[PDB]
Amino acid sequence: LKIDVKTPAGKVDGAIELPAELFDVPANIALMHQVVTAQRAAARQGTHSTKTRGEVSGGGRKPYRQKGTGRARQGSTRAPQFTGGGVVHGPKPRDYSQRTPKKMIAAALRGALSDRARNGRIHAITELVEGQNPSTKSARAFLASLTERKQVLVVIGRSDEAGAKSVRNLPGVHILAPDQLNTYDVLRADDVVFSVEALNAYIAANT
Amino acid sequence: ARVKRAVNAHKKRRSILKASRGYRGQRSRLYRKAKEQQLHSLNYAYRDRRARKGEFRKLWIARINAAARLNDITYNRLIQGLKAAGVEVDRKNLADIAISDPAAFTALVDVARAALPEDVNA
Amino acid sequence: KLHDLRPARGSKIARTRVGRGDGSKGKTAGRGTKGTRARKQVPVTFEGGQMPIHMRLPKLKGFRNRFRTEYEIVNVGDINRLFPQGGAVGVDDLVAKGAVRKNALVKVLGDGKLTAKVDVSAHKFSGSARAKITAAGGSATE
Amino acid sequence: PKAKTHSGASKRFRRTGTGKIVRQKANRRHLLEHKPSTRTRRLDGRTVVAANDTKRVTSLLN
RNA sequence: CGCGGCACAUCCACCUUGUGGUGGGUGUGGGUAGGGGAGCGUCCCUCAUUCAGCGAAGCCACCGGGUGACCGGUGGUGGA
RNA sequence: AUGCCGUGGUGUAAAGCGUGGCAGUGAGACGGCGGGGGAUAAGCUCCGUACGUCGAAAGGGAAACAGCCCAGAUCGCCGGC
RNA sequence: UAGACGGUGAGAGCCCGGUACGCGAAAACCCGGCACCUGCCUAGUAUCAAUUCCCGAGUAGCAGCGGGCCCGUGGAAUCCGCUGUGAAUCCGCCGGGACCACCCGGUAAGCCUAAAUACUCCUCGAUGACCGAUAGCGGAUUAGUACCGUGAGGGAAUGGUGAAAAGUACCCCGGGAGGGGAGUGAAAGAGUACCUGAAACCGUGUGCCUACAAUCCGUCAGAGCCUCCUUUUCCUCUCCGGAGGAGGGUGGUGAUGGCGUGCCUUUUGAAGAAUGAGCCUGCGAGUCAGGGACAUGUCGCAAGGUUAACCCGUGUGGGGUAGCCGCAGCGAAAGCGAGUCUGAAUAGGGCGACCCACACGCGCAUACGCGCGUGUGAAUAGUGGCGUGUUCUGGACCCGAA
Repeated sequence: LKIDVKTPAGKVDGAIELPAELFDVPANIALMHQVVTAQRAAARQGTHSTKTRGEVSGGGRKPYRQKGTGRARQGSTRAPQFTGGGVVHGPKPRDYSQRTPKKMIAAALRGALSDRARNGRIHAITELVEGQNPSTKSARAFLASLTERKQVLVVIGRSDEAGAKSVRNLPGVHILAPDQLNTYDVLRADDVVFSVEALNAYIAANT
Repeated sequence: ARVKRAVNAHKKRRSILKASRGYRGQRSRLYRKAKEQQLHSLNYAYRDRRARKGEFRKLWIARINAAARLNDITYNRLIQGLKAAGVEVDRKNLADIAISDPAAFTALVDVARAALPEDVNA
Repeated sequence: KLHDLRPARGSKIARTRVGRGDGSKGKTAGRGTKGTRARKQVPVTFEGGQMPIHMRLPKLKGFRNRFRTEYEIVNVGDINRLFPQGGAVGVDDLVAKGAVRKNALVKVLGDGKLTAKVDVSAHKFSGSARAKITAAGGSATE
Repeated sequence: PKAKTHSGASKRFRRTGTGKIVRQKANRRHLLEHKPSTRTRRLDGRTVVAANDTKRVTSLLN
């Protein structure tokens, strides 16, 4: 509710109290389930194509007449049951996205983050740079010296000087801007790291 | 997502065939012909175990009758007498006694004869 | 986390796959016949050949006025509980409270004892609404 | 892509403010000399749909 | 009828006493079309975890297990 | 005579009613009992029974036997009546 | 600022080609900029009397026959086309759903007009809860080929050695192919016909039954042998083994008895002499889009709910209030409202509002409740998404006609 981490290459600074949105929420696993599966549904490209009768070349001829041949009533040379035939009830290239209520999305997100606050997994850091240029090595020492976990979510913002360059090439580390803070990354990652600006922007947008 | 439905089917094929072993001709070689036989065989086992129980009663009765006739008494009056005596002894072990100890069978016959009343009137 | 994330109990009903053996649903599966229903769906309209109810019954009498300006209906009891202090009632205020459809003309019903002495800046009041408004001590407008 | 309402049903049935549908009776448009006022009063008015076809009618309207 | 093992309703006394379950009683359990309920299994994505060239998959034989769909172990072939 | 409607008790486990969801059936057969059609006919056809069985019911019996007699299989038992 | 993929003898950040990122175009092309060149104007703007002309002609409009617009000649406007006739230039003409007076609007029969929108032969870079050789385009391999057809047209099958060919030197049988021995090789149980190598099928060796005996070719009883094996008489050879055997128990075989009329479909009804299947492997038949509809279960909210298109951005999140359903319904409609309609009125009737174990103020009542308000804390609901079942239009469970 009211805790702050240390500062890189320093001592301690900040001390920002977290609002109720990140603590007083009874997160519901069914809600988070539905929202997460919506995200996985959106992640699909829907490229699963096939070929049905009519796209298969030819097949309009009706060989093997119905008298004096002793063969089955063929009727077409590209029917499903034939080698090289069409696919019946195939995976047509669907294009979909499980549209959900915005209140469900927000409630699930603040629920997950509030659970992280309950377990002390929020590391609202201040920055990560050697002044202006990136240093992945120093990023490794910082993140692996304060968090000591595999999967980490990093929220910086629109700062590309030492934002999504120092944290890159760190297996398990993903990065995003506050506006795109989804839930799947939050549930996958444990020690969720925020910048001061990440907290100000998130809180301001979310009252 | 093509799944290649071979494996799942093979579990059935190899199970049914390894159980069907010993059947003659196109019974222990062909899945679809073996399958028929397992249905008929197991329906047969289902009724045959029960019939077996009845059959064993028939055999036991025949043997008891044979020994009883050797002691000059019928099965009818033998069982009637044993019931009057309260000798709740099954036909399995009674038929066993007929072989293991014929003298004990004779003793049971004397008990039944004594227990029987007098005649066929009531 | 995701490995502890579960669906709600009672939801996620399994899809009853139809043509997958006799123990699952059946060979004919619902369509346990040989007639039309087995092969295709008969239109719900068709009764059999006799005149369906759609032609058997007479045509609904009358017509529909194209120039019918429908008014939204405001419950004076809702006014009573919504604005217990009165003061002033605007249409923008009522829709701001969500008591009536946006961008529409309104009418006032009298079903409910009105105690709030408040003038209503709106349209088309009923005679009983005037009875209740003047009972409270207000004034009707249009 | 989008449902259709049977136009005859929309022109013959009238839904009420609740879960009820009524049918206009009008077997009185051809010959009205032999029919008594008793019979024409039985036909006059509007009658709720009998419960023996509402599961069909509601799908016909919707 | 008797003696044991499964199951479905109802009931008795309980544990989170209509969510969900424990001990016990009674009755019930042939069944196609058809309704409903509860499950096994092949493949695939993801998360946690993990055996794995000191030998996986697939396949074969054997021995075992589950009320069933089916599952495991051992040994051999093979080599990711 | 049976049978039907209703009523007051006794008895009964779910059988009933209403409102909804989803289907099947919409070709029946035989026997017994009342009929009619027919020839005082038929393993003929058409009717009724809250009469049954098969259909959808294995088993025992009728030598063999879907419809007749007895009887409604949860599973096991080298136990009985 | 490189943990994207792939390759290399097996699963590689650090071995390699590469990626991140930064450089990089003589010449040509495209784009953009600059100069030249090209090209327009010695004003009609403003106030005014309103004598005169003009504002697109065989056109408009009319009539007839047709088309099409929700509009099926119908009361049938607007628009287009054909055929005859045939006006006017501002006090004008046409339209505003037959039509007419009034009113608002714009001035036809002449031309041009990029963006927003649609599409992908082809060429880039990337993706994939897409396929892995009977799938994917028909075509991974001499593929629109071989081949069929007068021809238009129709239209196949064949993938995999091993890390490296290191493709078995040499010898021996044999005419050769082929095989064996040697040898390379981790392995030939990877030899060009080859990764893994199932089944049908063929065949051999061997344990067991069978030539006086009928039965969906089984099941249950069930002797005797075979094989595995415990205890044991016993061999005393015992620091070994257990030989052969009684008895007991697995895995085979099975003498002989009992019982017993293939499977599926369709049928009032089947073992079938009703149909169908030669066998094995593989392929294959109730699925999906939609802010669809109905019902139901769970999950968000709570008289509200919810956003579609669309904008920003990097994963699909944040915004977007136009709209929808609900909220008050009745009536042909006007209309009015808890009433409303028919109706002279409704006394009645169609439709919808309002359920107490009960107190306080109040009329009635022996007791029990009718009614106006606050609660003794009295009775209640829709909307959206994901699922399930059904249903509608979509090839609609699949295959099949003439």
